[PDB]
Amino acid sequence: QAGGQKCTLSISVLLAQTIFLFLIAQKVPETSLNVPLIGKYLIFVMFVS
Amino acid sequence: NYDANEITMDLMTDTIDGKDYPIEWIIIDPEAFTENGEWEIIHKPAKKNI
Amino acid sequence: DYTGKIMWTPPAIFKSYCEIIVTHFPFDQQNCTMKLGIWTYDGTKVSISPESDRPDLSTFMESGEWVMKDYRGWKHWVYYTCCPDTPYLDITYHFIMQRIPLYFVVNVIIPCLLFSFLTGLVFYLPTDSGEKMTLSISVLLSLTVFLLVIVELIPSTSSAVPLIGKYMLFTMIFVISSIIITVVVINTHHRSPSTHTMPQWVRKIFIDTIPNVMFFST
Amino acid sequence: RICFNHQSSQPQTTKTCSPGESSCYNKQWSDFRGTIIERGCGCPTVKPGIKLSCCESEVCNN
Ligand SMILES: *[C@@H]1O[C@H](CO)[C@@H](O[C@@H]2O[C@H](CO)[C@@H](O[C@@H]3O[C@H](CO[C@H]4O[C@H](CO[C@H]5O[C@H](CO)[C@@H](O)[C@H](O)[C@@H]5O[C@H]5O[C@H](CO)[C@@H](O)[C@H](O)[C@@H]5O)[C@@H](O)[C@H](O[C@H]5O[C@H](CO)[C@@H](O)[C@H](O)[C@@H]5O)[C@@H]4O)[C@@H](O)[C@H](O[C@H]4O[C@H](CO)[C@@H](O)[C@H](O)[C@@H]4O[C@H]4O[C@H](CO)[C@@H](O)[C@H](O)[C@@H]4O)[C@@H]3O)[C@H](O)[C@H]2NC(C)=O)[C@H](O)[C@H]1NC(C)=O
Repeated sequence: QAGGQKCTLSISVLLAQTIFLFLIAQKVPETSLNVPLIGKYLIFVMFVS
Repeated sequence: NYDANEITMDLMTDTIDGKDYPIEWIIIDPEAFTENGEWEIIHKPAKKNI
Repeated sequence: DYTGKIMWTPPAIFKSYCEIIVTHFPFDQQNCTMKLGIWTYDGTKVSISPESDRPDLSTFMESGEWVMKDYRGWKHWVYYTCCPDTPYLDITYHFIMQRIPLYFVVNVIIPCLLFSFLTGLVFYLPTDSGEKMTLSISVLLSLTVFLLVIVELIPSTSSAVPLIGKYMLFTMIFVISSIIITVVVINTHHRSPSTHTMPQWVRKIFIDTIPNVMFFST
Repeated sequence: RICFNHQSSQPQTTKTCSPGESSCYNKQWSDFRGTIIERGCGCPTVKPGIKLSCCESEVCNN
């Protein structure tokens, strides 16, 4: 109902994951042969969110 | 390395039809020039200053 | 050798200038050249000739970001009007390189897809709950914070708009249009009869036509 | 159809244009060393700063 903030909480967790994308973006190698494990896990959690 | 009484700087000259003119600009080959991704040249003068 | 034949093979780091086309980035193909010649001599004093038609890539270390498609070298003769029979020579090697588009698919494209799907979800959320603007504007905030990753990763050149940038900007206007239309839906919902009377066209189209036309519904 | 193709001030030479080609061109530009003159079949496009002429007659690109 109005006041539970179910969307608030879920979309704010998505926003936090979007900040962790920039943080990881600054660290991962820039080759293109395989996808790193950290970036694979980020894609997973953002799809679950 | 030398003063103006010993070395004189000038601009180079060309010839069109027996006449001389000074080269008052930067030279750019129009065929071998790849333009910059952010900057286009508008003017490119040259000057001897005293 | 005892006949006077000389073979010299020195190493070098070549930094070459290359016209880079970014129209199709990150799925772009580049043609990059290395132009070589004798600097102070003309073709009547020192002549050059390529050793083979194609560059030597027998000991080439695989890249990780680029794939070598083709490579070839060409020799040129150039004459000037001032000197009728003096040629100027140069060998030009070219390399056609295709980019491997995975780093940029996983780091810039998939998030944009996700944000577009979310931008569409907002229209199934009822206005009775007070969270339509929260949802819409939070999607927009996430996209604005992703802009920081786009600006960190994409090339900041102004030769053309890349394809990845066209997609980023399509997503931006898609989100903003969703937000505007959400504000018009919310305004149409809290509309007080005391001040606004429903017109005949609205009561005809949105009560007696579409409801019936709508099939996939309950 | 028949066009000159020699470079700059080289001994005159000719070529035969491909079936259908009604044009003929003369491209001139200068660099640090001097003036280059290119001639051939067709009416091509050219980067800005280069002189270009096109002619639909016969051996008229000299
Ligand atoms: C990626 O980017 C790359 C870089 O941008 C790009 O590379 C380019 O690729 C193309 C091919 O796709 C290249 O084009 C080829 O270039 C060859 C070399 O051209 C130069 O040399 C010519 C020959 O010069 C000798 O012969 C003349 C007489 O014929 C004399 O006048 C000369 O003085 C010279 O004589 C000397 O040698 C003689 C024999 O060796 C000897 O007898 C003599 O005594 C003396 O020692 C020049 O003619 C030529 O100059 C022309 O072109 C320039 C512009 O480049 C003009 O400004 C000039 O005014 C002049 O017109 C060059 O200096 C060419 O040989 C080759 O031409 C042949 O194929 C084309 C195909 O279109 C024909 O039109 C042409 O008639 C030729 O026909 C050939 O047909 C078949 C083979 O196909 C064969 O049977 C026939 O006999 C003949 O050989 C061609 O144009 C281009 O050079 C590359 N540019 C570079 C490297 O910068 C690459 O494509 C890109 N990749 C992509 C996009 O995929």
